[PDB]
Amino acid sequence: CDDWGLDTMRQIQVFEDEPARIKCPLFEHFLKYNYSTAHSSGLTLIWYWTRQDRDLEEPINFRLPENRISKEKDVLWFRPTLLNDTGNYTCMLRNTTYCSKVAFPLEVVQKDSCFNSAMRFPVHKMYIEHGIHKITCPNVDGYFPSSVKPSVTWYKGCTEIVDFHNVLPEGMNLSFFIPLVSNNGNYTCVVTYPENGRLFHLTRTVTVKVVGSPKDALPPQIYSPNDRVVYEKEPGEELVIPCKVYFSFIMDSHNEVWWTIDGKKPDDVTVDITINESVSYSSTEDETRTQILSIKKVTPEDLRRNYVCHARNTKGEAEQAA
Amino acid sequence: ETPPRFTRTPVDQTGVSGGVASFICQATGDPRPKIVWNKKGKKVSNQRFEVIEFDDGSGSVLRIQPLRTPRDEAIYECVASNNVGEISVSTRLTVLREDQIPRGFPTIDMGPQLKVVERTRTATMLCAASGNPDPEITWFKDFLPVDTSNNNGRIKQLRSESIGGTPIRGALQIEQSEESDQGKYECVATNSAGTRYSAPANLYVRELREVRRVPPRFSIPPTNHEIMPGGSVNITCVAVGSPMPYVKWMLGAEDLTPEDDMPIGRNVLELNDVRQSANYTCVAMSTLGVIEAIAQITVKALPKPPGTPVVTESTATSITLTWDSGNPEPVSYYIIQHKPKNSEEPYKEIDGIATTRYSVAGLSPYSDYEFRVVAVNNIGRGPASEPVLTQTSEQAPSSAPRDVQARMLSSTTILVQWKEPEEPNGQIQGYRVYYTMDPTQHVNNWMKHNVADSQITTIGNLVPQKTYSVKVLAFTSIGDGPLSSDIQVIT
Ligand SMILES: *[C@@H]1O[C@H](CO)[C@@H](O)[C@H](O)[C@H]1NC(C)=O
Ligand SMILES: *[C@@H]1O[C@H](CO)[C@@H](O)[C@H](O)[C@H]1NC(C)=O
Ligand SMILES: *[C@@H]1O[C@H](CO)[C@@H](O)[C@H](O)[C@H]1NC(C)=O
Ligand SMILES: *[C@@H]1O[C@H](CO)[C@@H](O)[C@H](O)[C@H]1NC(C)=O
Ligand SMILES: *[C@@H]1O[C@H](CO)[C@@H](O)[C@H](O)[C@H]1NC(C)=O
Ligand SMILES: *[C@@H]1O[C@H](CO)[C@@H](O)[C@H](O)[C@H]1NC(C)=O
Ligand SMILES: *[C@@H]1O[C@H](CO)[C@@H](O)[C@H](O)[C@H]1NC(C)=O
Repeated sequence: CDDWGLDTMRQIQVFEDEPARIKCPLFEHFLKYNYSTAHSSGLTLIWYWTRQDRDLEEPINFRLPENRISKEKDVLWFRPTLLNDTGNYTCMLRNTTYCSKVAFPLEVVQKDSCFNSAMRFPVHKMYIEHGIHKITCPNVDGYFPSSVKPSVTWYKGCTEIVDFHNVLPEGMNLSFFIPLVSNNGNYTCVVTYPENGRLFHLTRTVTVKVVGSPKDALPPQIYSPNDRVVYEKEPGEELVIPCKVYFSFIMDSHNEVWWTIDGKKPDDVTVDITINESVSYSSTEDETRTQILSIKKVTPEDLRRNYVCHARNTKGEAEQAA
Repeated sequence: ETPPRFTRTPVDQTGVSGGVASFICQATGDPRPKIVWNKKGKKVSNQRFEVIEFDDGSGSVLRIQPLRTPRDEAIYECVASNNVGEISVSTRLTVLREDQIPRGFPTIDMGPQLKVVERTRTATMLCAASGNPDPEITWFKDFLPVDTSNNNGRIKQLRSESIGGTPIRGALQIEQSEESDQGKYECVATNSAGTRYSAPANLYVRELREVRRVPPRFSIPPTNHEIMPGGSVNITCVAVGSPMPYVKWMLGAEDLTPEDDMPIGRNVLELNDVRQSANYTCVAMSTLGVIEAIAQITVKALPKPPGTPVVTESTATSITLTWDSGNPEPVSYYIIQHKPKNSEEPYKEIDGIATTRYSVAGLSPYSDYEFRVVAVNNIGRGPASEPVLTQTSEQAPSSAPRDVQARMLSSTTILVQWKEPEEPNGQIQGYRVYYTMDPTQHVNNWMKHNVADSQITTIGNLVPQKTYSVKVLAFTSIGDGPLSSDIQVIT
């Protein structure tokens, strides 16, 4: 049988006592075949699992109470999950002459009533005062059909959202009007829906962080070369001038600051140098990067060469200490 | 003796600084050729260059690591030589910088990892690579290429296929792992832009945990049946093993057990309202292969009529029939129908005949008979065969001529007459008249007069005023019948 071993690349985490539904990796990830064109071709999908902290694999008995674990096509359903359900799962596809099979881990995770869990929230970034940005409750597709309508309580950190300055809950969507840095942090939705006379809960959290406007965005800003202070002194050249570069936020930015002393900074011989570095984020996450350098022995001639400071982050700008 | 000839030549490479490049060269010939690697006509001797020979004697790999540029950028040559001749082939290494990586150049998204496998278990080294064009993934072990070129053996090379915006997944699948499989594995991703190596990964081969995976096997296989139509039956199938298998029933192609609900180790198929006969398949599957087993379901009808019976033996009082069963399935027994040819009444029946041959005794000599054969199975009694006509053998007559009379015609002639014997047992071919003046003699010493089939004859040349004793018999082709008791006539 074609074995793809463990597929740790997709580490799967799901909250305790809540409906999970696990698709089978091989079908679209590795194999090129939907369940449909593979089921029609006489092949059979079979699931096996090894509970973590155990050696031997079991098959899963579907004929069990309230169909707690069920199987639908390439997916296997948990309604709900349990802490015990945690392990390495193996799904298999086989004709008499064929066998592909893959494994993957599944981690059932506990969930304190303030939604503090071992889980990994994604991060949404809203442009500041760029009007509405709506958050959508994620991973909710196909847990229930159109025939049913869920009820989603929203939360900020640990407190239910009822009346807010600019935050409006629209069920499966969260409306942020005029997003202010005041509202940052991990937001949780608890979408609740009934299924066959029992109520199921789904819990997801998105960390939303407000950043600076690309209307405020513009090339680096340097002032340590302002020249209001020229730095002539007895040599005695113990004197170094800073290099302050403030960058307005740019979603994809390449922040690079470099001191250019003679045009070839790369550790010139007369002096013994090492590049030194610093970083600071604002409230709306704009950067200031500052650079200053250190020397072992000092040669009197360097004062007569000028020190220009440049930096480019998606834009190129440059000024000198003079 | 034969000159060197390449069986594997190196191809031009584009690698990345800090990474690895390998060149492969292999030759055959007689004597086995040697290989040297040259650069610009000078034999390589370099701090970053290593040469790895193939164990089988067929080559060398030149491995360069870490790449430096332009230092290593050059044309290199593999030169194969023996005492009969020399041949070289050139190849190029290009080495870029990360600040010159084109968009699309292969990346290692995920690389093989330390893995420890128990001997005889499958070990899979895994790799995730991306690029444009979709890169090929190849594998190295201890600086020599993994030879998977034959997809028959112990080691298999798998590849996921390109749903565009994805990493392409590579697997090095080492079945039936053994100690020699231990070593340092690297996955290599290649496209038209160049080649990138993963970090190396060690494989260890460990002695077994005592727990054993048992292949699936039928604990209670599905046993065949026969039942009347509608007609229900429950056929039980049971498989066991470690791990425990699933059991689905099947009507050959179409699945009978709904897939999303497939029982574990024990599936019993209930067959409501059975109609047509069939083969039913019970498939069981664990992770250690698939097994199968059939249950034969049939409904038998009243047996087809036997083959037309054939007369193979006949006596005067018996007829032996032989026949073909005329049936595909076993027959329990037969019934023989029999009657006189010109009887217009129903056949008499001989029941419970357990073979395909039988001797019908109790018959009369020289008589026409009609026979049929009927087959019977557990279901019941089938239609009769097509009939066979025949005739019992003849015998000598078993009764004397009746009312034998004789009277004087003259002093020298008499008139003898009689009636046909009641038991001729065949065609009367004629009569023999015995007569004498001395009835104390043996009849064979009496005077005799042979006659054909008739009831009266004259006998002359008798001596007058004498008492003549007269006896008459009839004869068939078989022999003489009994003689009538003596009568006397006086001349
Ligand atoms: C998957 O989609 C449909 C079935 O839903 C089928 O027509 C199609 O051919 C499948 N895809 C491939 C690549 O076969
Ligand atoms: C663990 O599983 C057992 C049965 O295997 C079940 O009875 C029990 O409720 C589960 N425990 C928890 C804490 O979910
Ligand atoms: C999965 O199996 C690995 C062994 O390859 C083991 O180390 C790990 O703990 C298992 N994890 C789960 C969630 O079963
Ligand atoms: C099993 O599936 C493969 C791939 O679809 C096919 O090539 C092979 O012929 C199939 N065998 C049987 C017995 O259905
Ligand atoms: C949520 O964000 C808070 C900061 O408000 C911090 O505790 C952490 O980064 C997040 N919590 C979890 C459980 O991930
Ligand atoms: C077959 O199984 C059904 C299941 O309910 C049962 O009612 C029936 O009596 C069984 N028939 C035989 C012949 O065992
Ligand atoms: C069942 O299969 C056998 C082959 O082993 C065949 O000879 C027989 O005719 C089949 N019977 C039916 C009813 O298909």
